[PDB]
Amino acid sequence: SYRKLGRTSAQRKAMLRDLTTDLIINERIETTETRAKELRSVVEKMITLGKRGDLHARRQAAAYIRNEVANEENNQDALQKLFSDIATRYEERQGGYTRIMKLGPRRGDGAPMAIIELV
Amino acid sequence: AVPFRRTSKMKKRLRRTHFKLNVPGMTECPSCGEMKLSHRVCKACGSYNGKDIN
Amino acid sequence: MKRTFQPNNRKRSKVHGFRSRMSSKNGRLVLARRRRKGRKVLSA
Amino acid sequence: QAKAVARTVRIAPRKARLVMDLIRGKQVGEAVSILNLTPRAASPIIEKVLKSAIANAEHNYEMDANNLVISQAFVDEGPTLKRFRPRAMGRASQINKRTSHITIVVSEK
RNA sequence: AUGAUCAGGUUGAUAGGUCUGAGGUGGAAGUGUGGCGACACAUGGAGCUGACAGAUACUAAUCGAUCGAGGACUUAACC
RNA sequence: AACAGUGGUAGGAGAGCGUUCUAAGGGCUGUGAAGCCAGACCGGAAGGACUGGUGGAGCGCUUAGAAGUGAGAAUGCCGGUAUGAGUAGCGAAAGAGGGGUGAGAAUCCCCUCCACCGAAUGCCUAAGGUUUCCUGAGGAAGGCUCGUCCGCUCAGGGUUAGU
RNA sequence: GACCGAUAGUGAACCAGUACCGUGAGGGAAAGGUGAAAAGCACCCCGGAAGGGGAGUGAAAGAGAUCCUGAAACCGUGUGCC
RNA sequence: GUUAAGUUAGAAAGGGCGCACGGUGGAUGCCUUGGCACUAGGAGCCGAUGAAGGACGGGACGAACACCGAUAUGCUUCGGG
Repeated sequence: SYRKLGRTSAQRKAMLRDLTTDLIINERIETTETRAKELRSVVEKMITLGKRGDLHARRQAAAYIRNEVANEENNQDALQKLFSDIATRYEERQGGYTRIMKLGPRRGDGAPMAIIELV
Repeated sequence: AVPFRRTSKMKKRLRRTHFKLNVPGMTECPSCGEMKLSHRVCKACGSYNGKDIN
Repeated sequence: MKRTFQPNNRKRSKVHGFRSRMSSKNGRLVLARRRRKGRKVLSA
Repeated sequence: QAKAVARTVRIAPRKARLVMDLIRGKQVGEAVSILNLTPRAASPIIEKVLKSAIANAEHNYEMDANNLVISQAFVDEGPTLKRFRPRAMGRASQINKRTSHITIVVSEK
């Protein structure tokens, strides 16, 4: 199955969308474990989507990820930065574009942190 | 929904005999020097599985 | 859920003020016994 | 044979004793490791005063870092802070905020 | 519920990807045609797909550590 | 010496024990009194010695007197501490991510998205409160967690009317 | 003073008719003791501090800011026997 | 070392009982700045020449007690020292 993440579907979907946009933004995420585990699959299907790289693909990925700024001097938005750079970088490895590194838990609540980076 | 009698000392300790908390599992870091959890990256050396992580 | 105490300085000093207590004879006895008691705040 | 005490650090003594008993009678150099790698409330406090305890060797009678072990150590109650948490029906229940004394006595072997 | 059980942990298919499917929703976008028009057609059972089943070492199950045997009297029987 | 007797509530009688003062006589005490703590001592009882440790200045004894004179219970009263129990609760709500401070960061600050209210959860202004306002420091207590933070603490500063 | 010695004795030995409660009349607490002298901890180490460990003062530091003595409830730590 | 069936120490996750050392808490002992009840004496009123009792304010910083009153932590003028 798939986790609930302690919130209903609306802000859950908003949460995952926001995290995966952050992933494409800075190629490295610090967050808790279970957010990382359910993060991996979704960002890597968007990576498959960008590898597909056609116009139906552009509109599909537009319908999920959100428009931040990703490279401000080139004004590169997250969609185009994905669809140009990262698909060309990882076009060859037919899956598994994500890594999980686990860490010690936080001081505040003992929530198990994880390191997410795209590699 | 009320304790009918006070709980005596040995009953109290006998209940608490399982409430002790276990040790974590340590393993010696890939980078030398110190102690680390299993499957967690190193806090001090900042490394995991031999590889370095910033 | 209007509680039992609404503050009003004017009504408070009108009904428990020093002039109000001195105006009556019985209030004068109240002042005298409070002063004999030695209260810091002696009248309202 | 060195001793350091906590002397009323604001923490429940039971919550202290739970992480505190697991370092009883083992080598200090790894005891500090297991204790700062277990996540508890008490772990930084006992970490701090334990490092002070071993640190009683610098301007102190001389022992050395290795071959050194906890001899005996325990957690002792301090004076309790009375606090009154308000409660329904205007009942005004009472809560105790406890304080604790933590002792570490460490000797070489 | 957590414990627990079971499948697995690099000589490996345990889980997630990728590809192929089942099945379900059902005719995607973008084009072009007809039409003033809302629209209907072809591209094309197209497009999409959570849990489902097969392959695939792509990513994660790494280095570690801890526990855990050495065995008394008699009757039978033979070193 | 002999004989007999010796359960016991309400009750009645007789013997006593102990405490604080007060007189009389005696003496004990920094070479350690009172009190406290621990002992396998003595008497029929209430109780009373002895020896250690603590303690660091007052106190027994003899005889008599006078009592605020003896606690286990009164849903007694006051103070302290247990039990529940590491339990219930943590007081309507969408954040997340990157930077920065810091000894420590889910909770502080900066930024980008997202979300909520919008005849209001916006903007004025009564009653009322009385510095809670601002600036700079700090984090023992208050903050139902944390807190480098503030409506908390500390040191300054701030309210100008002929309409 | 054959009166009390800090749950006593005035409510009040202590900034008490205070704090606090009540709209008001009114009600009404708790809270004494370092040392002879502050001689009240220079200096060092841990630490952000607090707090400790040392060094020093004293007759005493277990005497270090509810600081004479420190009973009991309660709570811990080693253990002889089970 | 095989039988076979018999007999028994042994343990401790923890605990119970004794001992020792702690902390908490402030009983007890000791002490008194206070209070109670009296004895002997004095005194038994103050106030428009503004009382009792307060508010405000006064000091080399500022709070509170206490003292005082824009002459404000006091002054003049007799005595003691």
